[PDB]
Amino acid sequence: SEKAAEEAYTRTTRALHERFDRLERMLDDN
Amino acid sequence: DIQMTQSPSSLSASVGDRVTITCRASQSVSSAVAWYQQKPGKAPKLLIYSASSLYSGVPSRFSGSGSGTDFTLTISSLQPEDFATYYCQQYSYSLLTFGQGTKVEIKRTVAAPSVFIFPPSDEQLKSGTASVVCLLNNFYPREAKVQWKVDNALQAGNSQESVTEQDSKDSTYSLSSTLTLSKADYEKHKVYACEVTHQGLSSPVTKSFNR
Amino acid sequence: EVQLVESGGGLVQPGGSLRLSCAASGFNLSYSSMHWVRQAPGKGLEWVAYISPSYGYTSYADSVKGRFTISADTSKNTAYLQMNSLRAEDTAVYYCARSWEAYWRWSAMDYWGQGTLVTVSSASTKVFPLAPSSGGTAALGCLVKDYFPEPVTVSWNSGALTSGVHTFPAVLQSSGLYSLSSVVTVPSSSLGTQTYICNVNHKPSNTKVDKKVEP
Repeated sequence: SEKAAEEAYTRTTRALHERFDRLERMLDDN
Repeated sequence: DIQMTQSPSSLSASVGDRVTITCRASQSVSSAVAWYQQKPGKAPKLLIYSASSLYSGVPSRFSGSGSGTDFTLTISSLQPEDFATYYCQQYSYSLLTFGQGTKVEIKRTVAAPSVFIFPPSDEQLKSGTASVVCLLNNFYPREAKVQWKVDNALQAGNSQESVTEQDSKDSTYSLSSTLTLSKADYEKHKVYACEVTHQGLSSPVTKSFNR
Repeated sequence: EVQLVESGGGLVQPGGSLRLSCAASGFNLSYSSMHWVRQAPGKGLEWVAYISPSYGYTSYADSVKGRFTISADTSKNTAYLQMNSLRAEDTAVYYCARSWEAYWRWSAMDYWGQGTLVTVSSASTKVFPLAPSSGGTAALGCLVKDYFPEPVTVSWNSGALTSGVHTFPAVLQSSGLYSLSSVVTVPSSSLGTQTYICNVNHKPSNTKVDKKVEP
């Protein structure tokens, strides 16, 4: 209801972004 | 979690000199590095991004290198307005990290301080407090040292140093060291000294009083 | 005119809240992105936070997360840093910098504001001479003690002749008051023969102390 849904989709958002970071790094070290 | 170890901490150099500042990233940060320049009381200014891409407007003398995880900032020749401190940064991880800073100062000579010890006022002894000073005036280089001494016995831990930046004129320094304790603590000893060691002095200069 | 201006910096008790802003001009803040970085007195640079308005992306440094919040208003083309639970160690000059790209990792911090100072202590509660007697010409001063807050103003004779003179950066005492001194090298056989007068000022609370020195 409150930050329940709003704060969740936030971690999830940041999670995804954190994966893309992972990828950029591993290309950039080839 | 990514440390950027900068080196050296400080560095003296002359106009025309080619200087190199290094940065050890604790793990691959792969090219995502920048160098900044900062003057006292002013904002940092971006010099190199992408571990070595000249920022627009920056003088071509500035340059960046990277070798796996060591990064170098090179200055091919060193002009007046380039005296400052410089910071590397990594931005390969969402926790951005800056190095501790390298101070780039003007290398002039080896000139020695005027030392003076000042007494605590009879006025301040009337507020219960006691503050001794030790003035190291006009010197280069900065590496210096004060030993607060009482009755030939170096009681320190209750003193702090302040230092001017390199001045515009003779680009020397000036240090200030203050010593503090109770009116009680003061009224027990009678000899009060600070001896100063420095590459301008053949042997440390003691300076003292007896109230 | 592509500029960055930052304000809202002031004095706040520990545990208080402050809230900074960074007015953006000459570019669309929303099309791009921003950082707040900060600098404790006398120390290095420290990353605080970042935002890509149009990615609706925000990220933080561990040393916050849960006390600071960074935002954007497209209307005003402005960035905000809301700091709750401020400590003395959060004391520092806080800057903005833009990052030309839309994600923190594709660009560095190109443009930067002037930085506004944020001092944080728990009291505002708030002098002496240092007499003349290395070199060959003695020196004298004016120990300025136990005042708050930063800074002071130490001319001599209202600055009608002043050279070889040094005001030291103040130093923070355990008591939470600052202290600095001013000093002037003045000729040895020229003792007490014409002028030599310290002149001090302290804005926050009204003060302009004139003082004399010698055995």
